[PDB]
Amino acid sequence: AAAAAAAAAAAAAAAA
Amino acid sequence: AAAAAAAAAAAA
Amino acid sequence: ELNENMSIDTNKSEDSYGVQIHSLSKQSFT
Amino acid sequence: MYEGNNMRSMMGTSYEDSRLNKRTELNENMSIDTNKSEDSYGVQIHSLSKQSFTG
Amino acid sequence: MYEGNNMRSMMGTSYEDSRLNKRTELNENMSIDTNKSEDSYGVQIHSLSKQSFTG
Amino acid sequence: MYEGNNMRSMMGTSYEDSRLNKRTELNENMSIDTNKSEDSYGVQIHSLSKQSFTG
Amino acid sequence: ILNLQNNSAKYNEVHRASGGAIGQYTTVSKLKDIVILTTDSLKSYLLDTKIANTFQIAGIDFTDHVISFDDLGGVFKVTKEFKLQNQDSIDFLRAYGDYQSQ
Amino acid sequence: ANTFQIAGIDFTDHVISFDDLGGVFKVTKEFKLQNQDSIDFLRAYGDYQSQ
Repeated sequence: AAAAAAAAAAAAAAAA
Repeated sequence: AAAAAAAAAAAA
Repeated sequence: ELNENMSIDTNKSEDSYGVQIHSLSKQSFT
Repeated sequence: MYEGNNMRSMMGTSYEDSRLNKRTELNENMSIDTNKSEDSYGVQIHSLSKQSFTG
Repeated sequence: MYEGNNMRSMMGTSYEDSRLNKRTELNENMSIDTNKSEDSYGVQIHSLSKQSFTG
Repeated sequence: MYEGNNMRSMMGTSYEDSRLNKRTELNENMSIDTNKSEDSYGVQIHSLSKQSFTG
Repeated sequence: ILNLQNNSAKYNEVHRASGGAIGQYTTVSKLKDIVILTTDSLKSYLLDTKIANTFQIAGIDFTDHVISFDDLGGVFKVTKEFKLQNQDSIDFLRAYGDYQSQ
Repeated sequence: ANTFQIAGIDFTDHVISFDDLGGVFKVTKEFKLQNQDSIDFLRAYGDYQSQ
């Protein structure tokens, strides 16, 4: 019984 | 005994 | 009997995300 | 089991084993950091350094 | 290696460094702040500095 | 007599002698302590041993 | 993938063994042991279409088990046993280090 | 933009570009200069030494 995460609103911004 | 990302990277 | 677990410890593809390499473990023999 | 002499230049000290010196291995790391399209994301250019390439 | 007197007026002093100056520039920046459509998630259109080029 | 150098790998310090190990001797005794027919006279059997002889 | 982790005898090739020509043999696998082999083109097709268009990806991304190559043929095999006759063939072979061939 | 998992797969840091990839010209056939307006057009760009 384990749940994987849900990226329901994750619009990933990164820097570099 | 459940595990995620069943790979295990090995280096040298 | 079942000892080693199918459909819970096996029949899984819900477990892999990471952007990597080397699941290649040639295990030892009997 | 049989001792005999165990004293010969080659086929003594050569028939049983010798020193493995090179390994022919992946120190030039490939499939991990090479074969890798998994870079960053963001503001960009000029991550391009070149060396003197005498070696 | 031979000395004599290496200093004469010109071409006796030209074969050394001869006044390194005025490097061809990226001092004003290109491909980083220029060629950059990577601007932030803005809030309004506030202002743009009108520059009066005078010389 | 002549002093010289006396040195080379072979034909110097190898021309007059070498290291000696073994002169192909009788250690296994033929006609001293074996080549025997001089055995005992009495009750009898089983002076017959067997080694592994795997080496 | 996950055809492999079912109890099946269809996925081996034990019929090419010596004493096992006819009859079956079931086996499975454990996901610590499956790797795929492919060329790099559809590896890249996985690395843009199936992983970046897919909104929820957090358990599915099986690219960890992928090795690829440029081409999957650069080698050569011989059918008919034969003999060397031509001098440029010797030159071309020792162009790659094969000195001993005559 | 229109994809959803660009945390690692963005190669855009190694992309240099240009507006157009040609304003440049290569000589063939090894000609000479003959006409006045040709070198006059060359004078418009700093090329003085050719006649």
